[PDB]
Amino acid sequence: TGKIVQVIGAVVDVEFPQDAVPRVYDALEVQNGNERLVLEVQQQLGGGIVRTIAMGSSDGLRRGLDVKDLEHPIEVPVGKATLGRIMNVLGEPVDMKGEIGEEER
Amino acid sequence: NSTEISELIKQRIAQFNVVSEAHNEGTIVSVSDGVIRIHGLADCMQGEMISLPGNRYAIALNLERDSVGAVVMGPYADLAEGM
Amino acid sequence: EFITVARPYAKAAFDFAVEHQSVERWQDMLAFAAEVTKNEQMAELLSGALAPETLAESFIAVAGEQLDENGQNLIRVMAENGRLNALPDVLEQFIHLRAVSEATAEVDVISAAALSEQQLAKISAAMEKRLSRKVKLNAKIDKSVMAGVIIRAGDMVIDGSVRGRLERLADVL
Repeated sequence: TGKIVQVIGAVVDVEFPQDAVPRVYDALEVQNGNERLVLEVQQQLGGGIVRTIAMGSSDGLRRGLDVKDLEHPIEVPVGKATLGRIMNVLGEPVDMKGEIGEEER
Repeated sequence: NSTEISELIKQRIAQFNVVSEAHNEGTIVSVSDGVIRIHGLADCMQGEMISLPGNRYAIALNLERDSVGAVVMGPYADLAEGM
Repeated sequence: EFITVARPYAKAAFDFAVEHQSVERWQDMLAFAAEVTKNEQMAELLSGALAPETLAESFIAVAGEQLDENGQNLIRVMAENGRLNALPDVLEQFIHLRAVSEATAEVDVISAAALSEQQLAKISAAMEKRLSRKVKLNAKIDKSVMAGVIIRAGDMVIDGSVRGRLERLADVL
């Protein structure tokens, strides 16, 4: 839906149609090479531009990549299911065990 | 040529259905860290309260040219361009 | 004021117009754009935070009398940079650049009353010797001069008015 137009280190600028600009804490997704990178939008500039922080390594990002608008903030598993386990900042499991069995995020 | 080109321009601009902002209204064009920039709002006064969608308000502090800079008096992360 | 932002665009437009032998058409194209920049409604649009691409398209539409090379490219490049309000100056610089290559000077003359067309032709031929250009005089009838004439040739000026000599005498005292 949108496209990268700048990459300054950890921050990324993304351009969207003005009728579809994301809100100010939504998550976005980019295919960085072969991996999947999540951006969290921090600011809405004019013209439909949006400034985001990359929840991952920023190297390898070209400007002009397509980005996908997830219409919800970052969400993490929660509750009993998450007790004896190690988790990423994105709520992903980081120990080598299987997926987390949460019912709620 | 001056008068005919000028009135041609008025004709063509009106023909492309552009409409100017009403005084006493504006549109949000930027949102960040609690400060919003508003385009329009020609009759804003320094320190005046302006009403946002919902029942929220902002204080117009910067009456620049081409923009008003205002501070949101509450949770701001719901605001967006074009409101 | 944006002389400094208009210099590159004027130089590029002119240096392109001589590669395609159409300086005379480019001048009037830029003059049309400079006039559209002034309208009260268009000046409202140019201030708003539209996307550069759609704001450029909303400007192409009001001017169809433009080349593919000229409008649909120059206006878009200026829109990407947000420079469209500079158009009234990009025109003047362009004119100036032309007058330089064509070895011309727009000498201005000021007088209390009309000159005899022998005085004025002598002025033309004499300035063309003072300078090294074809001059193009234009006169002004300013009464405060009272007698004599002011010749302005850019930043150079020659003052022969009786008021100038009077107020110089007033400071000789």
